[PDB]
Amino acid sequence: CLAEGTRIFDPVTGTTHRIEDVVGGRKPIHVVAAAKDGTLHARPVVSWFDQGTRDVIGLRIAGGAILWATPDHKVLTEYGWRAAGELRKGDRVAVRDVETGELRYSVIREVLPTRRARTFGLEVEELHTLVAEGVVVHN
Repeated sequence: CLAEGTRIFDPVTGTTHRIEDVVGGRKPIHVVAAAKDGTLHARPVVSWFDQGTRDVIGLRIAGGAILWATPDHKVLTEYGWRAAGELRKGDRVAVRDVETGELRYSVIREVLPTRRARTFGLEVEELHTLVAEGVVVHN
């Protein structure tokens, strides 16, 4: 699950939404979703889930972005999809370049301690993945 405040880019409108507003308003936004072969596609959000309060860890990535997710949340990495809680400083996560919209990988600069926060989830059609805080993750 992704923490309150997690920003999600909609490739269709070009608008960036906070996940808690997308869920609270059941907004049918589109997201940048990643397939298997490492390609990016636009996919619509069809379901919204308020996951309640849970422990979310922070992954600070080269460039400043910090992804806050539950330690069990799957993130696309240089070694495939791994739980966020298994990642360590030095591992590279898949990120969407804000300029080219292309996929690349960035180094995790620091792993932050857990903190309590409302968490959310979504159902992304077909591909069930999305770019949150610029990072490719499971929905």
